[PDB]
Amino acid sequence: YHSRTESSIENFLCRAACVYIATYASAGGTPTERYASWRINTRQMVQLRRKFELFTYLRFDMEITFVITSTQDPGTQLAQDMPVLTHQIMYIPPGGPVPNSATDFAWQSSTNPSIFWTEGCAPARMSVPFISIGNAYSNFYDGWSHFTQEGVYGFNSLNNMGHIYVRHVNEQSLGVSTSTLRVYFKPKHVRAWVPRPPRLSPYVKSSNVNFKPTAVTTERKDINDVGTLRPVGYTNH
Amino acid sequence: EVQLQQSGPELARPWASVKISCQAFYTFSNYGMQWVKQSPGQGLEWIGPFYPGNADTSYNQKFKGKATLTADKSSSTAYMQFSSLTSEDSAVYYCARVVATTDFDYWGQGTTVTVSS
Amino acid sequence: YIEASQSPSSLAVSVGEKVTMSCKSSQSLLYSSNQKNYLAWFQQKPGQSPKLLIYWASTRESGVPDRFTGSGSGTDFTLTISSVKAEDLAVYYCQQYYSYPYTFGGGTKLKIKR
Amino acid sequence: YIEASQSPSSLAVSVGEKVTMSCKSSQSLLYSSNQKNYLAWFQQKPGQSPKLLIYWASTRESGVPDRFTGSGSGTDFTLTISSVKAEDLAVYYCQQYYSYPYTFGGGTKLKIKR
Repeated sequence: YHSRTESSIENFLCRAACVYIATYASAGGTPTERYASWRINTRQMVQLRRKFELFTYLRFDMEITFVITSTQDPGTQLAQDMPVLTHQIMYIPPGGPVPNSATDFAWQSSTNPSIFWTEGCAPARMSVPFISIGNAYSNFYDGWSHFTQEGVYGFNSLNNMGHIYVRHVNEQSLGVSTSTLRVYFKPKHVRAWVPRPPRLSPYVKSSNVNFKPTAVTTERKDINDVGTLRPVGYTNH
Repeated sequence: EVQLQQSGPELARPWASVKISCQAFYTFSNYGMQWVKQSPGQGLEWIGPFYPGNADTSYNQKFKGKATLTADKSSSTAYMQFSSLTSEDSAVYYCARVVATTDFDYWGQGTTVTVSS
Repeated sequence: YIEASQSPSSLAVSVGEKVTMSCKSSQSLLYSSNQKNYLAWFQQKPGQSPKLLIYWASTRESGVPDRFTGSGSGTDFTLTISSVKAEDLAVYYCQQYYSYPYTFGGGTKLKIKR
Repeated sequence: YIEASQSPSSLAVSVGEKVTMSCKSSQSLLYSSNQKNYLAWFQQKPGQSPKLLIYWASTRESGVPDRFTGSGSGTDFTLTISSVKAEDLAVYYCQQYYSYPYTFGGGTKLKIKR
């Protein structure tokens, strides 16, 4: 008759997990290499996916922490003394403008909350509430997008969470300054409904529930084959 | 290199009790005494172990309900009784002793139990 | 420990002469409740496995020729062969299976006299 | 019942040639808690009492010449002799003392090739 407090939904699902690692440069190059983008979802990290897909419906708040580490870049014309690096982190709600390049107008939109962060301080954090039209997120959706019974199968538009975009505020004239971003994601005030059997087959697609047939368990020698045995000894005489 | 002896080979008759004794030169604590069957036709087959210091006696299923075992630790003599004796059971019975839980170190001398009906 | 003493020497007689031997036990070998004598006369061919002749001192083992007859009640135990053979060379023990331990006899070589 | 199979035939080789043999066991003979292999390679001089060569498959018995080396882990068990001799004629078994019953091997005669 010992405690069960560690098996509750809160203590089971509120563990921070690293869900994205990206890199971006601070100088000339291909524009797509000068910013980092991520669409918020729980279907790309298999370890977190297996935990969220024990329940059919979920309702939680998001807490996102960004760890940013920058270093100098080898080449010619190295910077002898740089003041400090500042980074801009922008959260785009569902339906907001999304940048197609760095130094775009969407970076200065008043509907997108942004964080300006200087090197040396504590990691930046933000919290997003339960932002959806429906009354819950749904891990499994059996249905179509249009009512013609045709379209994308298994896609629901009621569980969009937005995007995260990170770039360098500074304009650098001497040298390049590569930076690396890590995203830590955590649910809070979690509520879950309608439990489901955990998955057996390995994941094959982030968008689908497709699978390969897998054996229901691990093989055994015989039906009456108990595990191994013990040799004769002082107790067994 | 300790020697080992037994009761000895005697010419018996069918359905006549033959007790094959075995001498000892050790103690009687958590050790073991047993035998085999030395017949070229039947190869080597154990008959039953006896465990001084453990009070355990077992027989093979091939002779279960036919043979019995007894011993006297103080007297240093171990019996291996047999019933419903046949004529093809003749073998050079070897007395095996183990001073360990799991080993076979010292072997016997040799005794014959051949009969004529 | 309970042991038994065989004859001081071997048979050392001619071939074809009946031989009588005795086994002197150091303690009683009769269980009065069952009237059973727990001792047997053994025989070991040199190089092979041993094999007894008669068990319980009154029941000859099946397959044993009629030449061997074991007797003796109480502490004493004897045996008789009405026809000794030159192909029966072995070591004769008188082993007891009464109580722990199962001690053997003393040994008896079938030597050469011819 | 747990048994083990020796090589299909005897050594059948010349005198003075190193011989390698194996013993195929029908089940695992390693106790993972103690990492001990419960099997030994035996040797019986024809007419006398048997006697093994190496026990635990890694500890050669005291008094055994350095020619015999036993190996083999898990179900398999092997042995090697760097100098076979004509006076070592016997029957080679690979007996296991892991659990009831203590079953013997299959037999291996040292035949004549000269």
